[PDB]
Amino acid sequence: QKPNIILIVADDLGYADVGFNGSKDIITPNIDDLAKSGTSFSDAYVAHPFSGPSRAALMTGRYPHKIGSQFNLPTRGSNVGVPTDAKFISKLLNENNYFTGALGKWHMGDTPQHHPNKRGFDEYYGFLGGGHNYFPDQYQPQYKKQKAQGLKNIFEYITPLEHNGKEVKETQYITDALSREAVNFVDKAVNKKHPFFLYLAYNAPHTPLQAKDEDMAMFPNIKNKDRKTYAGMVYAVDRGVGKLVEALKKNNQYDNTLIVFMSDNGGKLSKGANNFPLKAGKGSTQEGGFRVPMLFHWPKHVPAGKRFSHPVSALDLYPTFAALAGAKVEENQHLDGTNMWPAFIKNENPHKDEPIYALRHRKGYSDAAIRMNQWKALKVNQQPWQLFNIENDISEKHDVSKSNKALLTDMVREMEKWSWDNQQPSWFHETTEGVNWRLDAMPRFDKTFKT
Amino acid sequence: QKPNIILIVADDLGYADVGFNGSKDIITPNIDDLAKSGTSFSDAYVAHPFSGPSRAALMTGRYPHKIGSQFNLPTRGSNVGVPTDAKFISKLLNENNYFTGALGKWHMGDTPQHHPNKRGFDEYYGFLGGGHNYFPDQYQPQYKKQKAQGLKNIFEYITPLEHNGKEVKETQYITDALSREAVNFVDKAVNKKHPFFLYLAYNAPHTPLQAKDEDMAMFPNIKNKDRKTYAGMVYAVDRGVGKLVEALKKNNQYDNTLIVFMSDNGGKLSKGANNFPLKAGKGSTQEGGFRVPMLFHWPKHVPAGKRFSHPVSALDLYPTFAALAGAKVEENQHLDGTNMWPAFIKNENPHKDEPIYALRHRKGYSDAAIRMNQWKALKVNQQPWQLFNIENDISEKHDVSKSNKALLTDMVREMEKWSWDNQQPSWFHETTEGVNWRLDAMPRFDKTFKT
Amino acid sequence: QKPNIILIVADDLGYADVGFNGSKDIITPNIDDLAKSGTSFSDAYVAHPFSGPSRAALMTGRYPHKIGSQFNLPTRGSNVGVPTDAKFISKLLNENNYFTGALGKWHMGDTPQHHPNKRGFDEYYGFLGGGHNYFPDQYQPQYKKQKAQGLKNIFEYITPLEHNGKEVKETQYITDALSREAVNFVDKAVNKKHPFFLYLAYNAPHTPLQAKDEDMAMFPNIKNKDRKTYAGMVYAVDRGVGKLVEALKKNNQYDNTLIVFMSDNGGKLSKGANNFPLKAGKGSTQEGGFRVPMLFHWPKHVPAGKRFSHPVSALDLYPTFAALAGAKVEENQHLDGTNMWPAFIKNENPHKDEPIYALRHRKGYSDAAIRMNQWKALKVNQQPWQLFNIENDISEKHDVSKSNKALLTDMVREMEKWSWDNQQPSWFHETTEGVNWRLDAMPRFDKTFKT
Ligand SMILES: O=S(=O)(O)O[C@@H]1[C@H](O)[C@@H](O)[C@H](O[C@@H]2[C@@H]3OC[C@H]2O[C@H](O[C@@H]2[C@@H](O)[C@H](O[C@@H]4[C@@H]5OC[C@H]4O[C@H](O[C@@H]4[C@@H](O)[C@H](O)O[C@H](CO)[C@@H]4OS(=O)(=O)O)[C@@H]5O)O[C@H](CO)[C@@H]2OS(=O)(=O)O)[C@@H]3O)O[C@@H]1CO
Ligand SMILES: O=S(=O)(O)O[C@@H]1[C@H](O)[C@@H](O)[C@H](O[C@@H]2[C@@H]3OC[C@H]2O[C@H](O[C@@H]2[C@@H](O)[C@H](O[C@@H]4[C@@H]5OC[C@H]4O[C@H](O[C@@H]4[C@@H](O)[C@H](O)O[C@H](CO)[C@@H]4OS(=O)(=O)O)[C@@H]5O)O[C@H](CO)[C@@H]2OS(=O)(=O)O)[C@@H]3O)O[C@@H]1CO
Ligand SMILES: O=S(=O)(O)O[C@@H]1[C@H](O)[C@@H](O)[C@H](O[C@@H]2[C@@H]3OC[C@H]2O[C@H](O[C@@H]2[C@@H](O)[C@H](O[C@@H]4[C@@H]5OC[C@H]4O[C@H](O)[C@@H]5O)O[C@H](CO)[C@@H]2OS(=O)(=O)O)[C@@H]3O)O[C@@H]1CO
Ligand SMILES: NC(=[NH2+])NCCC[C@H](N)C(=O)O
Ligand SMILES: [Ca+2]
Ligand SMILES: [Ca+2]
Ligand SMILES: [Ca+2]
Ligand SMILES: [Cl-]
Repeated sequence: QKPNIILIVADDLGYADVGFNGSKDIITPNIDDLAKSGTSFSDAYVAHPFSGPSRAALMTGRYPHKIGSQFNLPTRGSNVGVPTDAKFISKLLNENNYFTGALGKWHMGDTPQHHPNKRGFDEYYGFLGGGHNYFPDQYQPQYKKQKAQGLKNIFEYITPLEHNGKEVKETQYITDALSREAVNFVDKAVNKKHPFFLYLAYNAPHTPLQAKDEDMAMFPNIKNKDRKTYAGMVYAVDRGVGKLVEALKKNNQYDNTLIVFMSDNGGKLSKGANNFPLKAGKGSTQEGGFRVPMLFHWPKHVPAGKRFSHPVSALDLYPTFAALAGAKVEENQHLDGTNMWPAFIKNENPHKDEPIYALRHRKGYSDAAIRMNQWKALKVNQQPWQLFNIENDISEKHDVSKSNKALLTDMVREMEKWSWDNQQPSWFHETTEGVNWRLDAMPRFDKTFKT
Repeated sequence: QKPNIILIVADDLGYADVGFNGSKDIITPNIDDLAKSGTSFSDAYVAHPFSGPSRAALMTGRYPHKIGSQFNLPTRGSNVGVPTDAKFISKLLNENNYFTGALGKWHMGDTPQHHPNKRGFDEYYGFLGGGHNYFPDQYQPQYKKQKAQGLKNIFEYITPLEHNGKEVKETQYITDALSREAVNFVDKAVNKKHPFFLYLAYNAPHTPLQAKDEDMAMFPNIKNKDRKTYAGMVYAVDRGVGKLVEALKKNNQYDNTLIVFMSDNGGKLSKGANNFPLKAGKGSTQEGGFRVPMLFHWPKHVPAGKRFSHPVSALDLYPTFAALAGAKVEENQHLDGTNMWPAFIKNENPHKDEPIYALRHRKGYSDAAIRMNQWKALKVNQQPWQLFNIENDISEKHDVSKSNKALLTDMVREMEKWSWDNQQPSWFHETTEGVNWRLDAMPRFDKTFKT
Repeated sequence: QKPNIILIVADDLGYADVGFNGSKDIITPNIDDLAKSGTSFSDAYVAHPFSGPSRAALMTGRYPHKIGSQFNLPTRGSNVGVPTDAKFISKLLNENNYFTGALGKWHMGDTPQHHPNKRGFDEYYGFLGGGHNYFPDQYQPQYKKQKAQGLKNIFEYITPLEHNGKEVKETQYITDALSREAVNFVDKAVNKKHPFFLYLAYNAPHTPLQAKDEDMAMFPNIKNKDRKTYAGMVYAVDRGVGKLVEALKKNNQYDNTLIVFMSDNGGKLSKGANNFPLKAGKGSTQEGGFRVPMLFHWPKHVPAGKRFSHPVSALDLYPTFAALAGAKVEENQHLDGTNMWPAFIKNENPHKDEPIYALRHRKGYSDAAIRMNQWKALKVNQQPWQLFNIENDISEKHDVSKSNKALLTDMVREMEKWSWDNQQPSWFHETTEGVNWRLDAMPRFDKTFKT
C-alpha cells in the first residue's frame, strides 16, 4: 500500500531552466517525462529565498524563522545546526517503517547530533556543507596539499565526500556520483520489504560553474560561456534522473513511488540561471527568489499531463508526505504547511484565503513577501509595501497598492502578527553579519511592517 | 472538606472606587457585603502595575519578569503567550479534582496551547484579548462589516465572544453577560460533586467607558461625564457580584467558598478612576499603580468585619489557594509568593522582613518599587531612589531617604540581586517598543539600581 | 579497585609560587613531596583566566562559554548559577558509588538548586561566594554588627561558613579550617566502604592578603610585605596538604588515591604572586593568566619523579576522572576535554593537533588564546593576532606571525568556527558589565577573529 517517496532538490535551479517550466535552450528530457506523465506546479514556493533556511523548512515543515534557522550556517564551519527537537520528515518516516536515504548536499549541521544519520536517514552519501567542487581530479589534490601542510580549516568545497560518516574517494563528476548512489540506494531498497524515502540533494547547478565537456557539447547553440556551462550542469542532473528512473523501473518501484522534483530557491542570474518570467533571482523576495519549478509524479495518483495553478509551499511536503505514508503528526510539532493532497485532488487552492510568507534579512532591514490567492505583497529595498495581482502580472510590474489600501495593510498586519514567535537567529553565515544584527537592534520590524 | 474558590478581578478598578475601600460617590452594596462579612486588605499589591503581566503573575504565582511576560501582548495579535511550562493555578487545582472555570478577559495568549482550555479551565466564556467593547448592538455590526470585506486582522475589542473555542452571539451588556455565565458556571458545579475554581475576569471598568443608562441613573449627583459613566460600569460589576452570591446561596455553595475580589492594577485617573489616598495610578510604581482593593470572604474561616493591615501580594494567591485545596506545590515551580494563610490567621505580616517588588519598563529606563514592613522604596521618572514610611505617609509625600541611607541602599541592592534571573521579554505590546528595547540595550539596570 | 580522587585547587596561585614549579623563595615541602613522587605538568591550562568560569569548567568538563558562565557571578549576590543540566563530575561520581565532598570556595551559585549538596557532593564545608576573610576574630564581629542592624545584602567575605546548609562558627584561620575538614572528610570516608571524591577549594592565596605570623616567620629573607604575607598564605596551604597526606596514610587511602593539585588561574602580580617565566598574570590570555601549576600523584599509576611536557587542559579532568572511576560519560554532555590517561601513560600529547582555548571578555572586545602543539596564538589589547613558538619562547617575546601567516589564520578561523555554540552570558559580575555588553553588541567577534 504505502508509497515510496523521492524528493529531488536541485540547488539554485532557475525558474526557466527545465523544459517543463519553459526552457527554450536547456533541454531536460527525463525531467520533462516526469512532468509530462505527472503534474507540474506553476505557483510553487520555497520557505526562504536561499539554501540553508529553505532546506531546514523542507525537512522540519516549519518556517526557518520559527526555529532560529533564518540564515545559512557559518561558511567556514561551526558546531551548530537545525534544532534537534524539530523532527525531520525523514525521522518521522523512519519511525513509520521507511528505509531512508539522503544524498549530496546537507547544509543543516555537521556535528554528530545534526548529521543525516542522526536526523532519520539510514543512508547518507554526500558532503555536509553548502556546496562542493564537481571534479575529484581538481579538488582531491588541493585537499591533499592543504591537509599535508597541517591546515585544519579546509574549505568545505574540497573536503572528501562521506558515506555514513566514513570518508570516501570519489572518482566521478559529483552529479554523476550522486545519481549513481541514488541507483544504489533504490537497489538496496528492493531487499528491505518496507517502503523508502530518498532525499536527493544535487548541488547542481550551484556554483562553481563546472560541467563535463560531453554535456556542454549538447548545447552548441548556447554561445554565452556561463550559460553553456550551466546548461551542461542541468543536463547532468537530467541524465541522473533518467538513470534513477531506469533503476526504479527495473526494480518495479516506479509505479508506487511519489517523485517530487524542485529547486531549493531561485536561480542566480549572474551565475548562468534564467528565472523568466519572474523578476530578480536567488535571495530576493521578488518571485524570482522563492518561486521555483516543481513537479509531482506518481502514476494513477498524481494526474498525468496537468499543471496545478494554485499556491503550494515547500512546507506542505512534510504533512503531505506524512499523510500519504500513514505517519501521524503531532500538534506540538507546530507544522507551518498543510497536507495539500485533498485540495490538490479537487484542483482547489490548498492555501485558500491563507498567506505564504518569505522574510529575508538584510543589513539593518528585512525584505518580505506575502502570497495569498491572487495577491502578492512585496517589501523590498526599503521601498513602501507594493501589491501585485500575481495571476495577471507575474513579473511584478504593476503595483496596485494605491487601489487596495485596506487589503494590503491587512496582509502586512497579519504578517506582523505571525512574526512574534520568530526566534532570534541561532547563528549567521558570517561573524560580521551577527555583529551587525546586534548593532542594528534587529529585527527592525518597525520598518518591515510599517504601513 | 475542600473549599470552592472564586477569584474576581476587575480591570483598572481605582483604589477608592468600591465602598469598602473608601468610595464616597460610587456605591457597591453587594461587594461591600462580602467585605463586611469578610476581611478587606489595606496593603494588597499586584505584581505589575498593568494588566497582562499582573494576570500572568496571578495565574503562575511568579513575577512576570521571571517568565518573560513583563509586557502586554502585541495589541494586534500574536502567536505568543505566557509560557506553557509555568503551571497555572487553574491547572494545578484541576489536577487536584477541581471543576474549573474562566470568564471574561484573558490577555495571556490566544493560540491553542495558550487558550484557557489548555491552561486548566474546563469552562471558558469570554474574549481572549486586552479588553472589549461592552454593547453587542455596537460591536457585532462592525465585526460583520469587516469580516464580509475579507479582513483577517480585526481589532480584538469587536470580535465575537467564545465558549470553549466556539464563537457565540452575545446579546447582553458584557458585564451582565459575564455575571450570567458566572451563575451558569456555579449552577453547573452543583452536579459535579467536586469543589470548583472560578476565575471571573471583568473588563469593567477598563476603557472604552461604556455604561448602561440604568446604572448611570443611580448616580445623579456625579456631574462629571466620565466619572458617571465609570460609576455606572462599577455598579454593573456590583450587580453581577450580587447575582453570583444569590446563586451561591441558592446552591448552598456560599458558606464553603473562598471569594477573592480585587483589581488587576490601579485606576486610570484620566478615564474616570479615583485612587485616593494613593499617588498616581495605572502603570505607576507609586502606590496608585499596583496597590489595589482586595477582600477575602469565607464564613468561619476568614474573620468577619476585619481589615488586614499587613502587605499581601497577588503572588500569594497561588500557594495560598493551593494549600487550602490540598494541592501540592513543587520547589521547581519557583513560586515567588507565599502561603499567606498561617500569618493571616495570626494577624501577622506574611511578608515579615521580605520585599514585595514592582518593576515597570519604560523607554530606555525602568521604574521600580520595593515594599518591606513599614518601608516603600521608589524609583520613578529617572529621579534618585526615594524612601517613605508608607504606614504614616501613604500618599508618598515625605522622602526620608536622606536619614535612612544604609537601609535604602540595602533594599535597592537586594532588588538588584533579585533582578539577575529576570528573563529578556519574550514579546512587547508594540513592534516599536521591542525595537527601542534592543536599541536602548535594555534593561538599563545600571540606572535602575544606582545608589 | 576504583581509586579515590582528590582535586585540590588553590585560588590565584602564581606559576612560580610552589617549589616543584620553580619557586626559589616560597617553600612548599609537602606539595613538593607529591610532585617528587608523582608527575608535574609544565603545560597545564585552565579553561578561563579567572575563578568562576574556570571552576565551572573543572566541574562540568565544558568551556564556560558553552554554558553561559563566561563571567564571575554578580559580586553582591544573585539567584543564578552554573546551569543545573550540566552534570558536575561530583554528581557523576556520586551516581557511580563515590562518597563526595567539597570544601572551601564554591563560586558556582548559592541558590538551593546550585548548592554543592544539589550538585553531587554529600558533604560541603565552606563559603559559597568568590572568597572570604581569613580570620574569624576579624569577620565574625563585622557580620554580627551588620546582621543586628537588619542588613540583608551582607558582603559574602564576612558571612558565616556552613556545613551542608547549616551555619557554623569557625574558630581557625580559614586555610587551617579547610585542611582540618579535609582530614575529617577522609576519616569519615574510611567507614563508607566505597571510594571517595574530595574537591578541596582553598581560597589561599587569593585576596585579602592575610597570613598567620607563624607562617610569615618562615620567610625572614622575603622583605616585601605583600610577598611575605603571600608566602605565608601558600605555606599554610602546604601545611594543610601535609596534614591531609598524614590522614590518608593513617587511613591506608594514600596509595589508592589520585591527588591532583593545581591553581584555578594565574597569579595576580599586584597581590604578591610570581608567574615566572610567564608573561602577565590573572585574567590575561598571555600564558600567565591561564597556564597553571599542576601535579598528579597516584603511586604505581602516575610515574614518580617525572615532568609531563605536553598540553593538558583542566577540561580533561572530568572525562579522565570518569574513566578512572568506571563512570560512563554520555555524548550529549558535550564534554570539551579528553580522557588524557591513554596519551599520558605513553608520554604523548593528549591534545595532538587539537587546540586549547582561552577567551576572556573585556569592555567592547575580547582577548583570546589558542594553544596547539608548539604554537601559541594570542589576541590581546585589540592588537593584531600574534603567534609564538611557545616551546622555545615561553615568555611570548618573539611574534612569528609574519612568517607563519597561513597557520595563524587557520588557527583563528578554527577558533571562530568553535565560537558559534558559545551561549550569550547568563549573567555578569556587575550590572554595568551587562549593560556595556548589550550597548557594545557583544560579542564583537568581528574584531576578535579578524585576520
Ligand atoms: O555583510 S554579510 O551579511 O556578511 O554578507 C553579504 C550580505 O549582507 C548577506 O546578507 C548575503 O547573504 C547571502 C545569502 O546567504 C549568505 C550569502 O550567500 C548565500 O549564497 C551563497 C553563495 O553565494 C555561495 O557561492 C560561493 C561561490 O561559489 C561557491 C561558493 O564559494 C566560492 O568561493 C570560494 C573561495 O572563497 C575560496 O577561497 O576558494 C574556492 C576555490 O574553489 C572558492 O572559489 S570558486 O570555487 O573558484 O568559486 C564562490 O564565492 O555558496 C554558498 C553555499 O556554500 C551560498 O549558496 S547557498 O547555499 O545559499 O544556495 C546567499 O545568497 O551575502 C553577502 C556576501 O556574502
Ligand atoms: O510607544 S510604546 O513604547 O509602544 O509604548 C508607550 C510606552 O513606552 C509604554 O510604556 C506604554 O505602556 C502602556 C501600558 O502597557 C501597554 C501600554 O498601554 C497599556 O494600557 C492599555 C490601554 O491603554 C488600552 O486602552 C485602549 C484605549 O481604550 C481601549 C484600548 O484601545 C482603544 O482604542 C480603540 C481604537 O484603537 C480602535 O481603532 O477603535 C476602537 C473602537 O473605536 C477603540 O476605540 S475606543 O472607542 O476608544 O475604545 C483606546 O486607545 O487597553 C490595553 C488592553 O487592551 C491596555 O490596558 S491594560 O490591558 O494594560 O489594562 C498600559 O498602560 O504605552 C505607550 C504607548 O501607548
Ligand atoms: O565592572 S566592570 O567595569 O565591567 O569590570 C572591569 C572589567 O571590564 C572586567 O573585565 C574585570 O573583570 C574582573 C575579573 O572578573 C571580575 C573582575 O574581578 C575578578 O577578580 C576578582 C577579585 O579582584 C576580587 O578581589 C577583591 C579584592 O579582594 C577580595 C575582593 O574584594 C575586596 O574588596 C578586594 O577588592 O575577588 C573576586 C572574587 O571574590 C574576583 O576574584 S576571582 O579569582 O576572579 O574570583 C577578575 O579579575 O573587572 C574590571 C573592574 O573590576
Ligand atoms: N599504566 C601506567 N600507570 N603506566 C605508567 C607507569 C606505571 C609504573 N608502575 C610506574 O609507577 O612508573
Ligand atoms: Ca541554493
Ligand atoms: Ca488593567
Ligand atoms: Ca582565582
Ligand atoms: Cl563567549
